[PDB]
Amino acid sequence: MNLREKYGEWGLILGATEGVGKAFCEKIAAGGMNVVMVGRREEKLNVLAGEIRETYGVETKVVRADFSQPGAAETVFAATEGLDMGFMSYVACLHSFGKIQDTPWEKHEAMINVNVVTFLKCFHHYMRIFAAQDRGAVINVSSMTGISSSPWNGQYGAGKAFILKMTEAVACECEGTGVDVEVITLGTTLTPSLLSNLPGGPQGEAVMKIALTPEECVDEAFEKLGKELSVIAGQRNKDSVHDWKANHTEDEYIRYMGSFYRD
Amino acid sequence: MNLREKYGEWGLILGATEGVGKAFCEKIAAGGMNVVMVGRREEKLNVLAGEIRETYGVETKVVRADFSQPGAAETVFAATEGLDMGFMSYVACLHSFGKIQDTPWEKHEAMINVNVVTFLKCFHHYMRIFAAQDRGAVINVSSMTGISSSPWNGQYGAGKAFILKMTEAVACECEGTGVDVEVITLGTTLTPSLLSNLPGGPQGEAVMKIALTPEECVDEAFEKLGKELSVIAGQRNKDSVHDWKANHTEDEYIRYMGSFYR
Ligand SMILES: NC(=O)c1ccc[n+]([C@@H]2O[C@H](COP(=O)([O-])OP(=O)(O)OC[C@H]3O[C@@H](n4cnc5c(N)ncnc54)[C@H](OP(=O)(O)O)[C@@H]3O)[C@@H](O)[C@H]2O)c1
Ligand SMILES: NC(=O)c1ccc[n+]([C@@H]2O[C@H](COP(=O)([O-])OP(=O)(O)OC[C@H]3O[C@@H](n4cnc5c(N)ncnc54)[C@H](OP(=O)(O)O)[C@@H]3O)[C@@H](O)[C@H]2O)c1
Repeated sequence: MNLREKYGEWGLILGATEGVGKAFCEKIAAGGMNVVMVGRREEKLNVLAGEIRETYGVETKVVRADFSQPGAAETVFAATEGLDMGFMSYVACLHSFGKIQDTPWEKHEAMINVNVVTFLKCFHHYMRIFAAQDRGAVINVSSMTGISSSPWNGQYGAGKAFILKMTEAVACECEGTGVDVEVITLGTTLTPSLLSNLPGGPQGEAVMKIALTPEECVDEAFEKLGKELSVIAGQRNKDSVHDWKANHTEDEYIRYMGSFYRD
Repeated sequence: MNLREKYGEWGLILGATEGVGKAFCEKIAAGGMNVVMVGRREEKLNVLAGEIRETYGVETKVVRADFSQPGAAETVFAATEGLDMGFMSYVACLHSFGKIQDTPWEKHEAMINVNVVTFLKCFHHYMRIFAAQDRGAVINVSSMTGISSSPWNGQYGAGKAFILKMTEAVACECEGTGVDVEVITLGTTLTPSLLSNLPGGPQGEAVMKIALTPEECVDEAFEKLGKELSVIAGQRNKDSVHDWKANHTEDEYIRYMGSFYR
């Protein structure tokens, strides 16, 4: 759970405001890092930043940026220049319900920006930094849809797959070096986004009981940092992926993922 | 009065490791029953068994068996010798996408074993036990495809319909006895991968009003045990099946199921 001496003074949470991003901010601060917190809700980030400073006694820097827009990465670069950087996590995602043809191009472009372009610009920039000082850590967040595909939300699984395989490559590249990289692939996790799908009564409560908390996802990711390259958070999600991979065709998995919308 | 007290010491979950089987294990344990958990993934069953014992304070027993293989049922029979049995649930299902001619006989034989032969061997054996002691319960699991049929995966519906109509018959036989039998027919069930493809919504909410968690399926089954013989889990699934049954022909339903493939 220690980060500051091993990796660096400051860690950067790209999509920090709530949910998994907030859990990352608390976790790195508990590990001795000062926190650069990036997100769209500047006021909410300021409130979080104050809680982090109070609870953990580290410094904070709030950066307002929207990863769906061109130049979001470059704004973050400017805001961190001069800091001793030790950690990055790409947490934000964007998805949008619809068949490929039913989603407008401007929405497709936004998803390319959040899940691919902003992602990679950040990953490249901070890897240049970490690799050059031979110390640093990256934990990027992927999704089980990056493994399964996401019918009726296609670009979501696509962009999370890009994150997954780019981070797996880099993780293997960093073994034996002072930089430690990992991708952690989430399933259902108790963030506001998730909670938005849940009807009030037992129809929602049943899901609460099988979802993971953001804290446990983050704790597992740090436990395995530097030892495992590609981790699926929670035993149940790991086992599920293995079962699909070992015992089913690719098409069986894909058709199963379409269950809500077809038969 | 709890399940243990009403039916017996041990329940047997045939296909226990995840999904609806896992939910049956947890549910009977919540009712005070000890759990015999049967499935292929032995180390995963051990983990689950540990969690159940810790959470609910009942005893557990893990049995490794593969219901696609001849001799699987006999392995389970041997494993429960001497236990006071009060419950059984057949949950395991095997299906394999393909037109009939494109699926090899060896896979067809495996499906017969899981959905029909191992199913009936176990149902017969434990009904002979339950009926002799005049005490026990059985909840078997079927699928919507047992109602609709499943073009391009014919044995799924076929096997699920065998389970459905067998269990319905026996459920009628067992009214007026100390054995309580029910079949529950399931639609879309929220398993770990499927859950992670929620749209956010409220398209997400809309999906969740129809799709059930395993826990919800099992809660409804126990709520209706000894009261209803054949249940369709979930209110919206009930509405859908009624609409199909009342306002469409059989061929319209089949052709809807086949309209995804070509
Ligand atoms: N929750 C789940 O069940 C689930 C399931 C599978 C995978 N995941 C993965 O977990 C991660 C978190 O996703 P989540 O949906 O649960 O949200 P989350 O943890 O709340 O995301 C953290 C924060 O990132 C920020 N963010 C989102 N879009 C952004 C943008 N364009 N620019 C800057 N910041 C942005 C949001 O705050 P602002 O609104 O203030 O910007 C959000 O609170 C994703 O990588 C996702 O693929 C989650
Ligand atoms: N829940 C998941 O993570 C998961 C993963 C892959 C696929 N699926 C899909 O979801 C459905 C299966 O759901 P499910 O696994 O969640 O639970 P389920 O249908 O409630 O089945 C309960 C359990 O029965 C066991 N079983 C299946 N075949 C068996 C056999 N031949 N002998 C003995 N036990 C057997 C399986 O565990 P063992 O494998 O340990 O035998 C399975 O977990 C299928 O349509 C499958 O395509 C789900």
